[PDB]
Amino acid sequence: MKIAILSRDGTLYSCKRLREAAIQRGHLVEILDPLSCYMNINPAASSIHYKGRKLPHFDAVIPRIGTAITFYGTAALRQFEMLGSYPLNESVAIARARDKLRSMQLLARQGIDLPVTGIAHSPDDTSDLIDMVGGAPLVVKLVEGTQGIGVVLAETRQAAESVIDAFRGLNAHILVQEYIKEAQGCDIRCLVVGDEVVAAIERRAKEGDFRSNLHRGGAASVASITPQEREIAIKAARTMALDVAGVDILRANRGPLVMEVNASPGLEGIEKTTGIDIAGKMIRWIERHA
Amino acid sequence: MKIAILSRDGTLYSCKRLREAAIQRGHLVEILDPLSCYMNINPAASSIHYKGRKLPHFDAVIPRIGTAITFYGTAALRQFEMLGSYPLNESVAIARARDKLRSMQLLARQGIDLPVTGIAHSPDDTSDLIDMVGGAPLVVKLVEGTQGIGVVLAETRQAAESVIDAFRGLNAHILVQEYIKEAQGCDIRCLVVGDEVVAAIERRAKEGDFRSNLHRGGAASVASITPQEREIAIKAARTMALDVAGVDILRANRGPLVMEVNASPGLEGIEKTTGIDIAGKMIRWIERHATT
Amino acid sequence: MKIAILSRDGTLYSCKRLREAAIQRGHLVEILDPLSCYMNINPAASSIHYKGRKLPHFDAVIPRIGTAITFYGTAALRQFEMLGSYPLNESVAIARARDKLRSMQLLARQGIDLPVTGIAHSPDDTSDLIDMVGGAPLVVKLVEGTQGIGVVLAETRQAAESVIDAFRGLNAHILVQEYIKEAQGCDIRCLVVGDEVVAAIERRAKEGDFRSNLHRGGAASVASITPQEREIAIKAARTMALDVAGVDILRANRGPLVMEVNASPGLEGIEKTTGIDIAGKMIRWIERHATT
Amino acid sequence: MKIAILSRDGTLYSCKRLREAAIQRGHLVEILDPLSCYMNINPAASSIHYKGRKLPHFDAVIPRIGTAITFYGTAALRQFEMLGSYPLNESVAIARARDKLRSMQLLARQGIDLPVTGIAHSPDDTSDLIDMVGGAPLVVKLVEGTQGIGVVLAETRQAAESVIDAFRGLNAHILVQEYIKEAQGCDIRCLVVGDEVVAAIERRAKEGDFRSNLHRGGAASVASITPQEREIAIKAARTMALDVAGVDILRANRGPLVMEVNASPGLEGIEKTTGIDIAGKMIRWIERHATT
Ligand SMILES: Nc1ncnc2c1ncn2[C@@H]1O[C@H](COP(=O)(O)OP(=O)(O)NP(=O)(O)O)[C@@H](O)[C@H]1O
Ligand SMILES: Nc1ncnc2c1ncn2[C@@H]1O[C@H](COP(=O)(O)OP(=O)(O)NP(=O)(O)O)[C@@H](O)[C@H]1O
Ligand SMILES: Nc1ncnc2c1ncn2[C@@H]1O[C@H](COP(=O)(O)OP(=O)(O)NP(=O)(O)O)[C@@H](O)[C@H]1O
Ligand SMILES: Nc1ncnc2c1ncn2[C@@H]1O[C@H](COP(=O)(O)OP(=O)(O)NP(=O)(O)O)[C@@H](O)[C@H]1O
Ligand SMILES: [Mg+2]
Ligand SMILES: [Mg+2]
Ligand SMILES: [Mg+2]
Ligand SMILES: [Mg+2]
Repeated sequence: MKIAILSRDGTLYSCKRLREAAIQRGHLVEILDPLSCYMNINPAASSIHYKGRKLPHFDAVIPRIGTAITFYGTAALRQFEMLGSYPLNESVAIARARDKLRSMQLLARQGIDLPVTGIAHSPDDTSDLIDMVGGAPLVVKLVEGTQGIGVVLAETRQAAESVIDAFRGLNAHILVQEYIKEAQGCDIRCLVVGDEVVAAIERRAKEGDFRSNLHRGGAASVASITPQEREIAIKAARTMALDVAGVDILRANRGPLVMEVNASPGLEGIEKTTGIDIAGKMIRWIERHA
Repeated sequence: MKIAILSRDGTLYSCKRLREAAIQRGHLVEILDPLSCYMNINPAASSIHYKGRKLPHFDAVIPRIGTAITFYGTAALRQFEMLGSYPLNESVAIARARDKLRSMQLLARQGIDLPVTGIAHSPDDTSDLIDMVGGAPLVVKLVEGTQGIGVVLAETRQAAESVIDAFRGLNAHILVQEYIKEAQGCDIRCLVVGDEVVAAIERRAKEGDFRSNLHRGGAASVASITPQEREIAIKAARTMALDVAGVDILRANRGPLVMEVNASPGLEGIEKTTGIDIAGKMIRWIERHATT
Repeated sequence: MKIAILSRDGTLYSCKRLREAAIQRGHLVEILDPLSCYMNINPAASSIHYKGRKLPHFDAVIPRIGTAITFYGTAALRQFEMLGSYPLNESVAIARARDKLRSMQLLARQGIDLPVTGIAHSPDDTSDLIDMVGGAPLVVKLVEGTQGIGVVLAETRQAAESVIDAFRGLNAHILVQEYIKEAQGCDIRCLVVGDEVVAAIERRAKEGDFRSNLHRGGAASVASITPQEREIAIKAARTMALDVAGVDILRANRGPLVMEVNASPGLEGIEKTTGIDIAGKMIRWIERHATT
Repeated sequence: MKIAILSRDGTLYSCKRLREAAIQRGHLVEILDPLSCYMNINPAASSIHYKGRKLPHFDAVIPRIGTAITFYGTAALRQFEMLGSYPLNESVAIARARDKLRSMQLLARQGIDLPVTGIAHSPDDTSDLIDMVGGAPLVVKLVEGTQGIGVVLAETRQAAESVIDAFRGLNAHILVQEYIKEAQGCDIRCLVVGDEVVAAIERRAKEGDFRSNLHRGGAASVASITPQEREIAIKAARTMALDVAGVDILRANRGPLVMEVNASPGLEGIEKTTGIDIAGKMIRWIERHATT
């Protein structure tokens, strides 16, 4: 089979592993920077050009589309889909998953448990919003945030007022979210391929922090996930219409809460922590559905 | 009926006209800034709060969501939808429609005639790209995400090459498009409501300009649209799953080409030029498809 | 005399009132959007063009530059200065005044009394920084370059810690400031023209806020200001090398403290609350210092 | 003496070389991240804290403040200055140098030869602007651009029209500049320390390109600088009151033209291309001008 990996990070571990795994299974592989594809849209069916050349047909495309290029990357992916390529994650679902508020609304509407989460942009009554979510302790987050930057624990009502008031000046969407204190700074990161969780690790915040992000000094280790946790990760991915998804879970008293769904999970940390061949399993899903 | 109009621009002509027409037909109307809505999304479909107060149920919501606020705006609209409010244009269709690339791809894929159009972001062979749409004169449209940056005519291959080179590295993608010179700065805006074109104007670009948008100096006149153009406007609107849309058509030598489908068309120019009660048609659509 | 008013807002009260007042006194006024000015900077001091024409010489220019467009704004003002125009606030002083950190560093170095104020960006010991100013309650001011993001009250040490933590990584710096509650949510906004306070007001935040800001629930009476307070306000304006300046003072047990110096103070609130012709005082100062 | 290097980039080549060179010459050195510095500004000239501790007095500070942090870095620098440290480049001069329009206006007004350079932001007559600068061929570039991104050669009038129209949608300051064809894509980068040029390199653009930037394929070699070019680089640095500066020069038919002045020139390319110990020369300047 002929497989395109659609990513700007072709030098990086996850793309190199997907290429190696596909070649090892006898497939032909090309790594394509989405930003280098250009194409006639009207007329439709028109072939994709790349560095002055006309790309061949690809049986499958593996999109690995950075947050910064979602709109154009999915446009390139959409073109491959119209030419008949099988996509490991559809353009429609990648664009939806990039929309964090929409994704959370969908998850909540389909029965998936999440922390009590309020959304706001320019709220004019800070106390009302704090009470609407249920009072301190609260985690305030910027929706378009990464690496734990703009994610803060407001333990008291006054901290929550001050943080929400300060974030107002930024003209940005925010989450105000119930603090899962009993998780003790740990989250469970599952990687879902198809109908199964293929791998899971635990990420643990440093002492003095509650954010498990690696960039914020988090530590990864092998996890023991429950049947319920497996089930919620698989159901979250299916609800998002993703064939491949990272799902981050917080362990609350009342059960697992889905915190995040990522359409382009990194392979390095979870593969190296667990020893599982995740890239191989992505390739096998492709073999079974293209 | 209780109708919310979702817009930051509650003072502007179109929001006032929608309010006026629904009030005249007996409906209770609130004009709500999406950015002032705050709400629990979990648990599902919790009430929407607004300036210290919890909002009542609305039977319908009219989204007039600004270009710079799609993500939050559509989330607010989606919350109304999960609360049971009927939307004049759904959140999903609105979000898709803001994506010009995705929309042109969908219209082309569904067989609607458009000008020859290539897309690019960081092309590494500009000559190949220009050749893709057949050379200058060309229109280049530059976009950051879904926000339009600008639309320029490039009269020579050199001009087009310079524009594309200029934007390399600026995180903007590029629509390169055949120039419909025979339009001589005129396009045809059809305003679709439900299954009808309810008004149609011809917009004529200023002197020394190809861009006929009234907000740049366009002169508007009433247009007489062929049944071909009328069926194309309605099919363009239905393909995008939009209940209200403005469909811009260029009259090329070979036939009518769709240029743009807009989920939130301005009402002022078209209402004044045609004297049609367009806001009223929108309220009627609501009356016919919303419950209670 | 021929007078240019440099502002994006030739629509709003202050600019119309400045043009009105200047015409009243026999001057020819033109309101010019700085962003519409274009010019050669080399050749040194070339003539400024504007919407297709070469502008005439202006004997004076009144800069009313918006926060958001300082770099081009001051550049255009600088060019007028080089062409010989008299500036009502020159570009060097305007540029320095937009930089709060630098400006307070100047005012304190020049011996004016301010609230205890600390600055930080990504401090690694937030309690050290809070103890630097004397603990909570604190005011925290978030700034991006020269553009204020917001001002908040931290009633506790925990709240202050959390605001600082919240902004780590956001590319904003932080002023931490002793909170003047004995000022009971009210500040004094004096308007300095040259050597005199032309008007002074007590501005009172709504019961429910500490920001005595006028865009946020303005209540304001005519003020009765100390001899020391007149001295201070004029001295603040002059240390900043500003000819026209709003000076906001906070009333403290310790004496009066300068809280802000604004090169481009609004006229509407202050003029109607005092009836004073402040624009007229500005035009007069031009008459007194613009040669011909 | 005790020397602080004020830089985010403590592990990068230039700061390591400065630290090495200062240590070799017997000084005590500390690399300090400006963003980790925090301090009272009122009261004036109190100690600078850093990761919980009070910093000792430094006899000299070497600022290496990135563009994105100009305003906070220079505030930190100013505080060291107020505490008596000698700065290798004063904060006020670094702050002005970050303002490219202001710096070009200053160099031009002081009689330093630059290319003819028009500035614009929202020009409303593209043709008038093009003619004001002198006509095609022109280089159009974003004022805030870096590495040559957003720098484009418009060889013809129509290319210039299209590029300028396209850039207008960015809401950004632009330069429209005489194109120095006879330079053949080479620029001379001089590094001035005090009253001399201590090193110079020629950067030559890749084939088919005119931009000599490293990231656009530029090739560095050792340069043969004329007495005239030496004098202009030193005078350009002196005019902007910088003690250390990179000065980029184009060789035009009429003479050398200053294209750029950088207060924080990188050391790696120029040192490795020439074999000159530049860091040591910066330390030597400090020894000659800083009291211990
Ligand atoms: N409600 C919460 N309760 C407890 N811990 C939380 C909560 N929200 C976030 N965290 C922790 O903070 C980390 C960062 O939050 P997260 O929402 O993942 O933002 P992000 O990583 O910066 N952006 P994204 O890539 O979209 O996840 C999580 O991985 C958790 O360890
Ligand atoms: N291919 C084309 N050929 C001829 N005229 C065109 C073409 N594309 C656009 N125009 C003209 O340019 C005008 C502006 O086009 P348009 O694509 O609608 O951009 P815009 O309204 O200025 N901003 P946006 O609608 O967000 O892209 C149109 O109304 C036409 O009059
Ligand atoms: N230390 C303080 N103690 C008491 N009140 C303060 C203090 N600092 C600021 N305020 C209040 O906050 C208001 C606004 O803060 P300010 O420092 O003026 O920030 P800003 O950039 O000017 N935003 P704004 O003034 O509202 O346009 C002032 O007018 C005061 O009423
Ligand atoms: N007017 C001009 N004539 C000829 N070549 C030019 C001209 N302007 C720029 N160049 C070339 O293009 C390169 C990039 O232009 P430049 O103005 O230096 O922008 P930049 O380096 O990407 N941003 P900056 O860090 O501020 O210098 C220069 O180094 C020259 O090689
Ligand atoms: Mg996360
Ligand atoms: Mg349009
Ligand atoms: Mg103020
Ligand atoms: Mg350069």
